[PDB]
Amino acid sequence: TVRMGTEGAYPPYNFINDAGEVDGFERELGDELCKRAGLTCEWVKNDWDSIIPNLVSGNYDTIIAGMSITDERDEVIDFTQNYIPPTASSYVATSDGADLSGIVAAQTATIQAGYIAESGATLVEFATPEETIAAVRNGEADAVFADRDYLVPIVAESGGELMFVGDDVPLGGGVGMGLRESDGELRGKFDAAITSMKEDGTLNTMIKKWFGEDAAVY
Ligand SMILES: N[C@@H](CCCC[NH3+])C(=O)O
Ligand code: NA
Repeated sequence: TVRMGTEGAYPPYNFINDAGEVDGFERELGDELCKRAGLTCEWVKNDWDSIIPNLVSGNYDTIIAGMSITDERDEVIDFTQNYIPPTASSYVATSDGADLSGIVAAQTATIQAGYIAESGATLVEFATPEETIAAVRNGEADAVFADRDYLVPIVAESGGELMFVGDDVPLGGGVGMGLRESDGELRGKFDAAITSMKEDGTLNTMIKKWFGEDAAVY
């Protein structure tokens, strides 16, 4: 049994539905990958801040949680190939003239937080994605910098209270599954399953289903 670790707070990638079950793109993907690898799985929810150390300590066996493949994270864990192509990061604000060099909210331990910390903007970090949106809505922050695919439905749901500002920024290597560095054989099973979904078009279909007809595909 493979314990699949996810954040459960990052729609539409992953979330806990009203039944208390893991749901989202990654629920469907993860289940189909395990089916194709011949593995049975069990889903484990873990907060983003500790999702890497808790994989390393053996609380679960994979991270499938919208995590970009990066060299920095490759220092402690190993990634499969990407299962979504690299997509942009974007700024979101309550007005068009928001000061993007002011206070910018980003989720802790993300490439977006890293980009803002290196920038001239003042970074404020929040534990969860929803807290970054709340910080903008309530005026504690000038804007939020986050994954564009996370922000698109949020902007559409806002009834005009939230909007994209500035330009998109490409960050990170595409989303991939994380595993312990001593787990090469399991990682290889997942890699072989991902490749099979790329080859037969089922991954592209899953991506468009969850991210829209215009989503980047393979
Ligand atoms: N893909 C970005 C954002 C992840 C956001 C998780 N709620 C990263 O890996 O840092
Ligand atoms: Na590594």
